[PDB]
Amino acid sequence: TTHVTATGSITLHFSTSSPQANFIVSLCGKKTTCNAECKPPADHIIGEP
Amino acid sequence: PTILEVSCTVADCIYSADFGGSLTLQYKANREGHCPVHSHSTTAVLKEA
Repeated sequence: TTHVTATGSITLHFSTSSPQANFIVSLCGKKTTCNAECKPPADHIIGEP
Repeated sequence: PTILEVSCTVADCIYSADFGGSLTLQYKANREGHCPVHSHSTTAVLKEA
């Protein structure tokens, strides 16, 4: 949940498994298609699942 | 602060060893901050970062 104003912007974080972010984000029902291109990770091991 | 969009207008410049070129950036951002600036070309460097 993000506090939404009449007009403005919001920055968000996300995690993906796909090499490209080609996924629909919905905001209060309104749908928009994000097109992106995610690089391979620089690390090799993480302490998170 | 992420910036919504940026446009570049370059003034007079002379290719030399000193910082002889100048430009202006029109920026739109979402918060007041201390963004870094870089030049991604091999043949151009910035006095301010």
